[PDB]
Amino acid sequence: QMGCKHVKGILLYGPPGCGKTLLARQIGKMLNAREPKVVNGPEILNKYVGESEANIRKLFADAEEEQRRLGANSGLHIIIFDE
Amino acid sequence: DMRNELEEMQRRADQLADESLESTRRMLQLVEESKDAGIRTLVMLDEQGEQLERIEEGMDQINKDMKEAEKNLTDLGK
Ligand SMILES: Nc1ncnc2c1ncn2[C@@H]1O[C@H](COP(=O)(O)OP(=O)(O)OP(=O)(O)O)[C@@H](O)[C@H]1O
Repeated sequence: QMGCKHVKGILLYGPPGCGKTLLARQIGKMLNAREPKVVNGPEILNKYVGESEANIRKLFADAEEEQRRLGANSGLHIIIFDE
Repeated sequence: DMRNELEEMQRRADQLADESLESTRRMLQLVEESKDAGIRTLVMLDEQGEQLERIEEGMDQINKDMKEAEKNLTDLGK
């Protein structure tokens, strides 16, 4: 009825050793959904032309497929970018 | 301090094909046709061999009959 759309972004910053990765891990553990996908820093770079971008795009495949199939009766997908 | 350094990117040359899909299909079709022709030749050759084997017995029988008849006629004649 309100016609609102959900939020799809969180950023955490601060000095070292203050509880950021802990928050992300516990948030991932809290939600009843699929296992989160975690990226360990610059894991996406490749020596070939185009492969880095294919790697970034292969993260958003399950979400797109489920959105197309199940529409609004779909689960939640979590992606964590470290560093 | 105008000392620059670089990094490299790579590209893959197209694999060996894009000429293996026009002559290839024709080659396969011709191979299939040759296989069918060979099967037909097999069948015909087996039939011909059977017919030759059949002919042999009649040949031998006629030879024996003629020889025996000639010997009998000669024996009675003298
Ligand atoms: N608020 C907190 N409560 C309890 N333990 C904490 C807290 N903050 C940090 N810790 C402890 O410190 C450890 C390291 O903290 P954490 O992994 O969150 O560091 P960080 O903020 O990611 O730092 P960095 O910038 O180096 O990545 C945690 O595993 C936990 O044991």
